Amino acid sequence: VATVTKKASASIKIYPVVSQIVPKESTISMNFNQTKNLEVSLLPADANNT
Amino acid sequence: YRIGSYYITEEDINPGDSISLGFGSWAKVTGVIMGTGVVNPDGSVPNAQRVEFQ
Repeated sequence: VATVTKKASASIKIYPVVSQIVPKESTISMNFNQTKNLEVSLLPADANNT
Repeated sequence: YRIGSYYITEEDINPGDSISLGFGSWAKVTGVIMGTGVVNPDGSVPNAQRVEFQ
């Protein structure tokens, strides 16, 4: 019998397979002036890892 | 009618980000009078209605 037992932990993060696929982009139209320097913002789906 | 000096669309992130933004020509006139009527005040026939082109 096992009189001495020791254990270990592993927080295995499980990112989604469809994560960096069709990222949410609210800036579908980015019309601006010829000399405009507007930034662009986008976020990945589920915002996980990649 | 909304008036602003910033060249940013109403739906843009920099603007309020709501509603559709459309270009407006001329100044808004309160419904009741249209301006030039009579040299000595008698008053002409004004125009009314919204969106109506006259």
